[PDB]
This record gives sequence, structure tokens and C-alpha cells, in this order.
Amino acid sequence: QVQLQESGPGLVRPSQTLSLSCTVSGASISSGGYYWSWIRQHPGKGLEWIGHIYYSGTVYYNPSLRSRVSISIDNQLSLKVASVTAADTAVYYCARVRVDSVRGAGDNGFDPWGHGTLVTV
Amino acid sequence: VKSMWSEGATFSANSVTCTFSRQFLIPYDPEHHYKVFSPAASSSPIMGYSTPWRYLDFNALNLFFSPLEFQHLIENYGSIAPDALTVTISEIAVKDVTDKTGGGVQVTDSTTGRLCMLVDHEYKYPYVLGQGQDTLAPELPIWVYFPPQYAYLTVGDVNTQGISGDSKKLASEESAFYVLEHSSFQLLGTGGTATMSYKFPPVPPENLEGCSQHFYEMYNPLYGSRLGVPDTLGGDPKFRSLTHEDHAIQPQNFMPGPLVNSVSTLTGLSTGTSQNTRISLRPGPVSQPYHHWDTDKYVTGINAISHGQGVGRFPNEKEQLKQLQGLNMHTYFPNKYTDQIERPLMVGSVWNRRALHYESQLWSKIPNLDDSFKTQFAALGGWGLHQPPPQIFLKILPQSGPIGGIKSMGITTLVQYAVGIMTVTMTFKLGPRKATGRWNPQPGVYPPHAAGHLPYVLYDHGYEKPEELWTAKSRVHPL
Amino acid sequence: VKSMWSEGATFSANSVTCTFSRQFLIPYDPEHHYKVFSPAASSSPIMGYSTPWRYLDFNALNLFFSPLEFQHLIENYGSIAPDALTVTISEIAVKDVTDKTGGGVQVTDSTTGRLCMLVDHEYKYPYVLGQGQDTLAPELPIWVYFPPQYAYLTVGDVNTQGISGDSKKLASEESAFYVLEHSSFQLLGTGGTATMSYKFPPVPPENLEGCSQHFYEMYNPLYGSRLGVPDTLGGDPKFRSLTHEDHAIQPQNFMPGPLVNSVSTLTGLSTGTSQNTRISLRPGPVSQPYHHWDTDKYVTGINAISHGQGVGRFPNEKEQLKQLQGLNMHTYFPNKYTDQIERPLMVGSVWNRRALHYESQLWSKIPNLDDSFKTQFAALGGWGLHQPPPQIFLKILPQSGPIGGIKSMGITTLVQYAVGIMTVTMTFKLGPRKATGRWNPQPGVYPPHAAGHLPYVLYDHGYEKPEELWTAKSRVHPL
Amino acid sequence: LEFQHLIENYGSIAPDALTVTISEIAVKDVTDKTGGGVQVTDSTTGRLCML
Amino acid sequence: AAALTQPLSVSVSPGQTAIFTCSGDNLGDKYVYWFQQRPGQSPALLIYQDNKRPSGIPERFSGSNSGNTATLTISGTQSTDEADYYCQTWDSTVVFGGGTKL
Repeated sequence: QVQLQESGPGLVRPSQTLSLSCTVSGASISSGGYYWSWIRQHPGKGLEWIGHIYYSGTVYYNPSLRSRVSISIDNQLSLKVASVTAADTAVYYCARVRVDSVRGAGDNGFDPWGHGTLVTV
Repeated sequence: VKSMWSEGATFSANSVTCTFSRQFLIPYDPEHHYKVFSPAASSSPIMGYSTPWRYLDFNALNLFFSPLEFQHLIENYGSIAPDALTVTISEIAVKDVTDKTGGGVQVTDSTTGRLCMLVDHEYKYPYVLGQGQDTLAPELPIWVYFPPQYAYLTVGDVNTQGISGDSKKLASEESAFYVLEHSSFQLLGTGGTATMSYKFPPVPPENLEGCSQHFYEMYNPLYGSRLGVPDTLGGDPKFRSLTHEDHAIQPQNFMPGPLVNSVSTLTGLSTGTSQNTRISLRPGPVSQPYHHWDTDKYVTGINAISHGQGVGRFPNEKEQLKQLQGLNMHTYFPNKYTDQIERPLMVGSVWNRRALHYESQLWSKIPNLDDSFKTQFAALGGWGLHQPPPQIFLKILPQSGPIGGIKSMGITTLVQYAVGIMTVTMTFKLGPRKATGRWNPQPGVYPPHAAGHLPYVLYDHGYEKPEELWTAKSRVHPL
Repeated sequence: VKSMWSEGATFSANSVTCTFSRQFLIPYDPEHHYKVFSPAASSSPIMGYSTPWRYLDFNALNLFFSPLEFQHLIENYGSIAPDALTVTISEIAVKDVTDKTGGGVQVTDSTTGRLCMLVDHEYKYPYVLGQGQDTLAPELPIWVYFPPQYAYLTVGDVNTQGISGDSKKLASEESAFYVLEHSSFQLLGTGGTATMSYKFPPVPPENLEGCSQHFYEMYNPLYGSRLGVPDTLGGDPKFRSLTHEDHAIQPQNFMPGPLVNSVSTLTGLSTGTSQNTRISLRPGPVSQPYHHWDTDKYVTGINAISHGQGVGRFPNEKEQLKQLQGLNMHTYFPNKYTDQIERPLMVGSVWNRRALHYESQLWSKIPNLDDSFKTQFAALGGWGLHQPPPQIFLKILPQSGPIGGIKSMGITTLVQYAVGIMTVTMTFKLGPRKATGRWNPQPGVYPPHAAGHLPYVLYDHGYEKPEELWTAKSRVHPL
Repeated sequence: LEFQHLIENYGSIAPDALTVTISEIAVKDVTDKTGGGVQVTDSTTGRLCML
Repeated sequence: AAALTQPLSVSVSPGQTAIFTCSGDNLGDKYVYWFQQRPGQSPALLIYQDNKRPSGIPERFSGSNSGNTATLTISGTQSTDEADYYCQTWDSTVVFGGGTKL
């Protein structure tokens, strides 16, 4: 089994760098083809996707939140969303997708999720 | 006139003509865009283009030869080199789905749809055929081929835009956008046929025969040596002669070949910048083994490729462990001994090759940049040549109705797909087997297995390939 | 050009040319796999392969001859031997079902689907045609032929894995996996035609005429015998001469033929290991009857095959009961009498044959293992020959759409089936009838029946065959 | 090696010709050294009856 | 196919029908057999070869087999048809279904 545990800093309102981390238990992350996503969910609204990253540095982002967030890997799965003048606090999940074969359409979905952390802003 | 599905090899004392036939399927593209990329690496990123075309990749050797025909190839001949190649696209049945809306799919047949076929005889478009990727052909002639989508990488201009470190290769003046619809296009409707007819350059053979002699042991085991070997060092040499028992200090007139990072058990051996850019040169050069059999077990190397499965499917290079190569082979220097793992080129040298097997490539491509050495034989198996067999690109068409005058009625790409038959023939100039006044029965030619699980045969998708690769050097030369 | 359905025999003083035509139907295979087996016997198991192909089996005699034509064959000629065979696959209408989803089935017509036809002129694949199984052809020309699926047994390696005694024949190095898609394949679309054109070897005839004389009674019934017969035994012989009444001790110059386990009423006669492996050699040799008529009833044998129905449909071998064969025929020896049921070969011998009938085979195959004796005539009827008429294998194609680019849309084998017409002609070299200065009317040629239920005719699937088989020896020789 | 090449390449065998040549003959004679025992010179007048 | 799908239970009243589902991959080109198992008793061959019924089974049972599913329709269910109904095919060994509890 593979489980994903998060790390929540708490709450900072006046525009500081929101830092998170997701240590993966059960299997290492530099062991093959698996994306590592960061997914939001507003309380009372649908899910929202920030971006995912491969272990070799390549990272896809959301086009709406492109110039604010930053995913990184030091076997930690960090997230460094800044410019929090818009009060988005919602919820931060971690999720893993198996990398598809043809690169065109997604062959797999987010089967192992994290437990979820509640950030406040 | 007779329409035939052709398959089978016909041997001679000269060349063998081996043809196979598969059923291909040009699937669909709901968008005929070009779809650049958006990689956006963060640590030199990549930059590509996704063409809406389908090429086909018949590169490997296990398609032209049946296992019985490969066994007949190994136990009878002593060389192999290709000299001709024709690719015929047989009966085409481009058809359209009508979307039963309650059944979901109803496939009638279309006589007005076509299949755009382009052959790149001028090498105008980038060549992605010979790199060893998981879309080649079915190994058995009963399965359906799905040919891969065409795409390529270019060179752009690395920027740094983001927050922390986000790089992205944007388009430069050297970057290129090859639209394949600026070409000649055999349009190739229902029932149409088309050929390619390539002719291979003169390539050196692959010598499917081992050796019954070590290269460093080619002397008379009696009689000693006419020359001498030092005894004392430090300015007063005092050389002594040799007897017939001096085997570890016998002077050789030819050195062994290079062993640049041959070790045993990431990125392997790798060039690049400081510690993290580090692109891999994974399966070594062609002069090195990455799997053989030492006195107890199988040694497997850092620089190995798996060819499937995992545990791995590696070719047993027993003909490199013989002639002074191998994995943990250090070289020693008496400099004021220095254990080195890298062996240099050493002006007079012989290193025979990494052996070809049943599932190896045939060609890759020597890149258009100049001053190659030696590059007559590529890694991952195969030859590798300037002007390789050209790529056959296969789009279908974007038939784009209906409209109604103003409206965007329907789907406007309606839906179409094309099935067909590709019959690929290739002739291999075989050389005669080398002579031996041997008196011993040569070792038999059978693919390696362990116990119970036999090689290529159906079991209770059924058909299973052996654990080790079926190499091609099993008869002796005699050097 | 005229498209014809040909049927009917044309007699001559020389050979007769008998053609028939049926409608075949290559049904479908939802999986084009090879599907090895999983028998797993528990007491030498079997091991097979299930090819996705369709061969056709026109082996029997009741297809080339109508009952009127067989009656004209028996009452006019005195020998029969085939010399030519052509098999034409006429008009092909490969079509596809569209699955009405509320009706269930709607059959349109497909012009892009094809029918892979392979003729095995080289005898590369195993021959399963002449063994007498329940898929031959319809007896009447109005019914539709469904040709059987191709499959074969091989030799493997018997293991013992399980709990109690479970054996299973796994694959060995001698086992073989004949994929039929390594061949030449007349692809044979809609409206296409294809032929075979076999030529039979010189085979000995079948002599459709009985005898009006016992072979052991060929002497003058007067005049006695020039030779003598012993009276006393024990070292003092005292031979005596013979008179014309000594019929039970008349010396014969030719012996009868062998009678290896001819008895009356499981496995029959059988070889094998101790008591339980015991494969059966069921219908004896060809030199033996298994059904005739003694003074009261019909004797029916252990070694009999039924040919239908049960009560059985056996050929009345009245021409073997005549010439010193039959079921309960013991041989006696005066060794210091020993009743034996087996009769040996007895260097000068004559045993004429088990007679051919209206529903018998024509060929089987003599197996490729060497040193045959006599094997010119097989059991179950027929000739049996090296290089028999080749098998015509008929797959359709796996047209495998649609996809949609990534998706596994639809069924991907869509659904297809092919109807057609096979017109098979065969010529039989007939010999002229043997001469008789007889003065008696020879017995009439009619198939045997009992009361009310007439032979081949429609009654209130209607059409009924007689209780006994219609044998072919009803005119006399006169030996 | 030739028998192995025979088995793995062909599927039948049957002889059709045979020649037996008796080459260079060196019929010689022993002279019985009587102290050595045996001394073999060479004889040009001795022959070898072949039937 | 090699894994037959069948729901848990169905609810019916006297005077109507109760149609069940026996899902399966490519079940249209296969034979499906239905078995009536009253409680405390062995099963009985209800409907064989997707349409046929034996003499011991009354003429109110009928089935179908189309596409990827095979249904069993009871016409006028009485107060004795409360039995587990299993669908069974042959994917080269034998494949039994789950069972619609009526």
C-alpha cells in the first residue's frame, strides 16, 4: 500500500509564501513513472487542480495559477503558492497519476490520494 | 490478378528474401492540430510538435524471421547484411462510423474517404524511427498493428520565467515547424496500393559465428618466446628470456579494445553539467558487454538495457568475455599499481562487437553532423547508416461535413478510420560459413530456456518469449 | 460469361466424371486466438492446438454419386479408382452484421471484407481429413455445409503434477505450433474464385464384383485327388489315396488370410500397457468382416463400427463369409486340437477385402513413418495414400475497427461472415466388367430394406437412409 | 562435424557409388639381426596378391 | 465471459414481470444457462441455450441473449418463484454467476 501524508503551516493572511510538503510512504517517488499532483477543493464548490510534477524536474501547471504557484521535488513534493491577496485557503490534497503511454489522453486517474490539509487565509 | 498475403523467408547459398505481412489501422484524430508542447521543466527542457500523422516502424529482426527461420539462419551461415527493402501497402478499406445513438457505433464502408500516404525519400522531415520505443509491430502475424503517431523534438531557446526556477524551451530562429502537408501525397483510396522500394547501402556484415580461441592466446603453447621481459627496475634493467610456462607475460602484438565505464551493479554513465543536468548514454558503446556469465552467476552491469520485463531480458555476450573484455576488467599501470577501470583505444586494437540477437534492431540512423567514428554499427543492435529506410507517413483525411449553409452541423470531421495490410520484404546478403577442420560436433542452435517453460510456443497472450535473448554467435570461427 | 452451379455424373466406357456443389458458410470467430488445450488426464494425455481456420472434408462417396448413379455404377462396371480432383470455390459473399439493437441482427453486404484461402500443396501442416468424424457434407444438395474448425494433436512431454495422479502433456522440443498465417493466402474477396486441381496417384481398383465360387472349392467335383492324406500317426504314416467324396481333406494350394481377433458379441482389440492405457484399434484390419449373415441371424462382431444410429448400420460382407473368413472362424492345430481364434499370414494367402459401400471414405492418409504393409487400402473404407488431396483452409479476416485514436471503440472484430459455393469434381477410372458365360440372370442391384420403409426417398428431415449399408459387390466374377 | 551437418540439413540418405583404391604399397622383408632381432630393409621383388 | 456480472436482489409483486441482468463481455456469442434454486433444494435447469425450456419447467419462463447481456424474463410470477436464479456460461471451463435473489 502507498499512503501520502501532508504538512500544513497554519494561517498567514498578509501575503507570505504558502509552503506545503507531501512525504510519500510505501514507495519512493524516484522509482519510475508517476506524476504527483496538488489538488484544491473549495468548501461548497468543486475540485481544482494546481499542477503535477515528474521526478526528473518537468512540471505542468494550471494556466490560471501559472505565475503564482511552484511545485518542486526534493523527495518532499513541495508547493510554494505566493501572492495570497486573493483569499484562497480551500484545502490541499496530494494525488498520484500513472504516466500514460501515448502522451495524448490520460490513461490513468488519481488513485492514491492524500489525507488533505486545511490551510486558512 | 490475384491478391495475396505474402509471408515467409526463402533461403539460398546467396541472400535470403524474408517477407512478412501485418494488418495496420490508422485510427482517428478528432483534432488535426499540431499541438506544440508545454513541458515547463524546473530543476534544458524539451520542445516538440505533435503531427497528426502515422508512420510505421518495422525495425526489429524478429519480424522478418520466424524462430525456425532464425535457427536455420544461425546454424547454416556465417554473416548477414541487408541489401534491399520494399514496403507495399495492400488493400485499403477506409470506412466511417455512423454513431447509432442507442447502439453507439455502426461501421459502414466509405468509397470517398482516402488515406494520405507520404514517403520521405528526400529526408526533409526528422527521423524518429530507430531509437527503440514500444511501438514496432506484433511479433505474431495474427495481431493487428497500430502504427504510432508522428512527433519530433527540435532546438529552441531556453528561458527562465516563473517564480522559483521554471525553465521553458520556447521557439527560436533555428526551431522548425515541419508541416507535412507541403508534399506530394499518394492519396490512395479504397483498394489502392503503394510501394516504397528502398535499396540498402553497402554495409559490413554481422558475422554470426563465435571463436574457438582466445585472441591473447594465439601462440604455440610450447617453445617460449624469442623476446625478453624485465626483471630489475631502476635504471639497471637486466632482461631475462622466457620459457613456455610464461603465459601471463607473453608479449602480444595486438591490444584489446576500449572499456569506457564497464562495471557491475542512477543514469549510468553520463555527460552533462555539474551533477543534475546529466543526460544518459545508457547502453555503452558497441565495444562493451553489459551481461555475461562468470564462474557462479550472471553479472549484469550498470550500463545495461532490459529489452523487456522486472528481472530483465539480457543477451549473453559470451564472445566478449572470451576476448579480454567483460564487466569488472581493470587495467593496470606501473606508474610511480594504478587500478583504472577505463581502458583507452590503444592504436592496435580488436574488440569484436556486442552480438546481435533475435529481437535486435536493424538500422538506426547516423546523424547528419560530421566526422563520425566508427558508427558503422549502432548500439541497441542494428547497423545504423546515413540515408536510412525512409519513413512512410499515413494520415487519413479531414473530410469535414456537413454545414447547411451557415450552421456548424454535425461533427465536421465526421468520423473515419482505415484498415489495411502492409507487406514488407527485405533481402539479406548472407555470407558462407567459415571453414573449420574441426572434427568436433559444433554446439547446437536452440534458444535458451531454464526448465519447463519452453521457448516460442503457445501455452495455456499465451505465446511466451524466453528469459534470455537468443544471441547469434553459437558456432566457432576458429580464429 | 455464365455462372453455373454444376452437379451430376457423366458415365463412359472409360472413367466417370462426378461433380457436386454445396453452399458453405465460414461462420465467425469472436477470438482469433490459438487456444492450446487443458486436458489434464488422471488414471498419456493429449495436447493440441485450436487454429482459427476452417477446412473442408468432401471425403465420402455418397456426395459424388446419386443413388441412381451409384446403382448405375454397380450394375454396369467392375472396378473403380480415382484419378483427378478439382475443388472450385465459387461466388463469395462475405458480409457483415450491424446489430440492430432492438431487432438484434441486420445483415448488409461488405465489399471490403475478404476470405483468406490457403491450399496446403506442400503438406506442411498436419492432416486431419480422413479419420471419419461427424462433419463431412450434407447428403442432399439442398442443405448448407458448415465446414469444421481446424485443430490438431501433437506430441509433447508427459508430466505428473497435481495431488493424486494428475498427468498433463506439456510442450516439448518436438512439439510444434503451426501458425497458418506464415503462408501465401489467396485473399479472395467478394465474387472471387479459386481452384485446387489435384491429381490422384495410381491406385489399385476396388473390384465391385463378388464371386460365384468358393476359393477352397475350385476343383473338379469328380476325379478325387492325385495326392494322399495320412491315416496313422506316430512314426508309421501309412498314407492313403483320395476319392471324389473327400471334400474336407482336399489339399489346397492357397491358404486363407489372417483373422486377428475376429469374434462375435470395451475397447475391442487393443494394444497398450498393462490393462488401462489401452488405445483401441477398433475396425480391425481391412482383411476382416465385422458383420455378415449366418444361417439364422446377423452376427455383428466386437470390432464393428456403426456408421450411424442405437442398432447400427453395418455393411453386409457376404463376400468374406464365402471365401473362408467370417466371425467365429477358428483354426486348429494337431500339436500334442489347439483351438486358436487368430489365424496367421500364411505365406501363400488370399483374403479378398472388406467391401466398399455407398457411404464409405475415399482416402485417408498413409502416415509418413516408413515401412508400410500393405496400406494400399485403409480401414473405414477408402484407399489411403501417400500425398492425399490437400486441405483447403478458409479463414475470413480479422477486420478490427474502430478505434477513435486511443479508445477501444466498438467490438474491434466488427462481425463478419462469408457464404459461398464449393463445386468439387472428381473422375474415377472405371474398369470393364468381368466376363461370364453365365446364362443366369445376375442378381439385381437395389439397396437393402426390410418392409414399407423404402430407401432414399422423402417421407412425411424427411429423407431416410436404409438400415443396412449399400455394399458394392452384387455381381459375380466368376473366379 | 560432418555427421552433425548431415542430420541438421537433410532428411534422407542412400548410397549410390563406391570406389576402393589401394594406394602406395611398400612390401618389405625382415632380415633377423640375431642380436638385435629385427632389421627391416625394403623389397622390390615381393608382391601383394590382390583379388 | 470469464467473469459474469449479476446484481444482488430484485423486488416484484404478483401480476407483473421481473427481468434480471447477467452482464458479461461478448456474451451474445455464447450460451447462457439459468438455474432455479429454491431454498433447501438443489438447483434445476430452468432455461437452457438462451431460449429453450425442458418439459419439467413450465411455459412461463423465457430468456434472451443479446450483445453483452442475457436476461431471464418471468411472465406472471407466482408465490413459488422466490428462488435464487444463477446464470452460467462456458468460458472453456465453466463460469457461474452471482445470483439474483428473488
